[PDB]
Amino acid sequence: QVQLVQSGAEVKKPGSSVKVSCKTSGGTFNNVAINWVRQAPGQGLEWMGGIIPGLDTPNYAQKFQGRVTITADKSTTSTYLELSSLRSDDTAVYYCAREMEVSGRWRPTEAFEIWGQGTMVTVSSASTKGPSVFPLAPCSRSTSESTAALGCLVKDYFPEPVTVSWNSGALTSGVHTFPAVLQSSGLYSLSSVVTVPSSNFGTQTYTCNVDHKPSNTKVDKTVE
Amino acid sequence: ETTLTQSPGTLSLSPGERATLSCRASQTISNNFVAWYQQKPGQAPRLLIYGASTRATGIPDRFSGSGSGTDFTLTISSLEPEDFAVYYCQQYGSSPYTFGQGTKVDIKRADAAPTVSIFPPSSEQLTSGGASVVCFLNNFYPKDINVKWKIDGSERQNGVLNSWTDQDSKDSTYSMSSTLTLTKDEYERHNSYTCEATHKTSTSPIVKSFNRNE
Amino acid sequence: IKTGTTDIGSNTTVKTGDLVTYDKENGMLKKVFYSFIDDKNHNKKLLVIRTKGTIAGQYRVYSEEGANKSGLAWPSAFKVQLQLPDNEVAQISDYYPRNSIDTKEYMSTLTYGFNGNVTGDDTSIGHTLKYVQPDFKTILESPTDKKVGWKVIFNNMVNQNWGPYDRDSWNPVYGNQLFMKTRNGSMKAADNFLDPNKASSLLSSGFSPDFATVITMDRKASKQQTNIDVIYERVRDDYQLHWTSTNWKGTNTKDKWTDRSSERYKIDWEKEEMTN
Repeated sequence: QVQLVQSGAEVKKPGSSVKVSCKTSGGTFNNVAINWVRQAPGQGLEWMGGIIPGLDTPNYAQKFQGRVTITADKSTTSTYLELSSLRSDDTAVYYCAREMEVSGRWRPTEAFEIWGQGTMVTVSSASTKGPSVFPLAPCSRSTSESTAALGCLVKDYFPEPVTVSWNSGALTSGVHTFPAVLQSSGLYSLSSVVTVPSSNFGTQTYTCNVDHKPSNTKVDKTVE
Repeated sequence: ETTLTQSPGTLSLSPGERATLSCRASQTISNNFVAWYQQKPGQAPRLLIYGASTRATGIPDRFSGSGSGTDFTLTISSLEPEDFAVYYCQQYGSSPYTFGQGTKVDIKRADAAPTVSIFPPSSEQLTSGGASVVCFLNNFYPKDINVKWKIDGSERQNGVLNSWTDQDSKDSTYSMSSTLTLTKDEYERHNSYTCEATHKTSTSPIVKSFNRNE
Repeated sequence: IKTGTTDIGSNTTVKTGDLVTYDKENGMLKKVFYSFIDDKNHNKKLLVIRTKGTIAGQYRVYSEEGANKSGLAWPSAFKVQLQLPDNEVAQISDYYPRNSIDTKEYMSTLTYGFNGNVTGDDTSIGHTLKYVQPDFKTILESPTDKKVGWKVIFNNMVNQNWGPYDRDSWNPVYGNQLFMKTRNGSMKAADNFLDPNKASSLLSSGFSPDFATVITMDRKASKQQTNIDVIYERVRDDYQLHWTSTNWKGTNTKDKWTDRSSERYKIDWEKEEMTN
């Protein structure tokens, strides 16, 4: 039951500095190396640095040019990953990952065996904002004899998340609420579409209920 | 760096079948130290194999590592429902401890063409001075698909945001959304707005279109 | 929980036991064996504390500052030390090893010479001390009746048929060369360290002491409680290679990292037992 438990998610203004922590739960601590690996949304993994607590010898990835700086602490049995001058392109998940504790290790690290939950750092020059919901419909009004689809467009909100739902939960099947996705503008923007039948159109109006707890907001946009 | 590069991209197979993921390095990774991790959506990654061949504690014999020089290869003996995820090779000998780009395995159904739907900007958004044209490509397989936007016939590449869903738990298809975001002025500059989906199922693009002035 | 006994014979009775603790956080297995002696003829009680067990060496190349610098951490010392408190009436009678020494392997047989006596031999039934220490010395730390202790520090060492090299070794071109695998070999700094295969096993696997302190307390003594601190530690050095221009050049930093692992054991002289 040796285990790692990292700090809470955060959102940082670009130019500032973040530092996530990672505490070792069960098992030993001192000469076993903790690494930090980071993952952008839907992306590869990236090693940043490690630390061997006992020696307190940090091992840094040279590309980063010392923005990344890592430390250990016995009182807390934890490591810290500090990162300076944050940017839009840093927004990522930040895992600490303890090495595999092998018998004769004489190298730094080796094979990241147990990982934490990850911490979400989301650097954006933006404060808490509720969405703008705009409707998605075609301008043919009836085509293909069989069926067509309509939907919502939750836009320019911050931070994540936002729970979209249809007819106050009266319409599950044939729904596709898409992944969040940031914007270069530094706000989130997703679309939730829904497909319904054609003879089953002009009979029931469809209201999507976008919900966004960070701004203390709910929106009910109706479509046809 | 010592850059690994995995292959293939996706791995569309069914359970019972064996899947062999490959991973190739810039230079020798030594041979000591090459790991394979399996990451599932939302979760952290999970150590499967290490060193090169020997597998981490608790991993079933199903999973199997091997290789030499600059070519290493993970083999799933007999794919099991839970094994469908992303797989990442890495070398952990030389700093920086580089990771592969990742090879996804993917439960295989019958090939399915996309159902395209196009949507003009809302009046609400247009009042704000923005103009997003949205295109849903719904219920297709396999996952890779190409969306091409055309404004008055010419391809437009900037301002496009794409988003795939995860594989459907019922029908094993994928759906993706493509959002072309313009300024209202840029949107009013042109008339014909087209979205063209090219998928494995046909070399013929699947197309939807509308004209702003209608 | 029992405190086991033999006896030899109508003079004495050897109440013997063992007290282990595994300090996982310092990479040390302390094994502390004890033997009480009850020679009715002699006026005092003898306790012989045998401090066995293993300290792991913890040789490690620990970081890479690009492909031209890299640091190695290596064990340049081990100690074990016994020490009674200032006020206490018990005294350190005897101890083994008794002098400082080089010899690869120490070895002696301790026996009880029926006179409150316990003497050692290097060539009447009792157990024998032995411990190996290739590439190291053993230095007796300045003992008195209150405190005794050994430090087996690094002596010197050959390196791939060149050498020998010590901690204070120096060459103007190449610096200190203790664990320098190659001299002008183009490669990653971190890869140019000497494999632990090719140096002393005390550096990798580690040291495993077999020392013996013996303490006397009088039967007439007015206070039969007796506390004692037994401290195993490990001094480690810092050895960085770095490319210069034409060649490599290593350099040692003495005593960077220490690992004092202190325990304190209680001794019931009446009931003749010992426990942490």
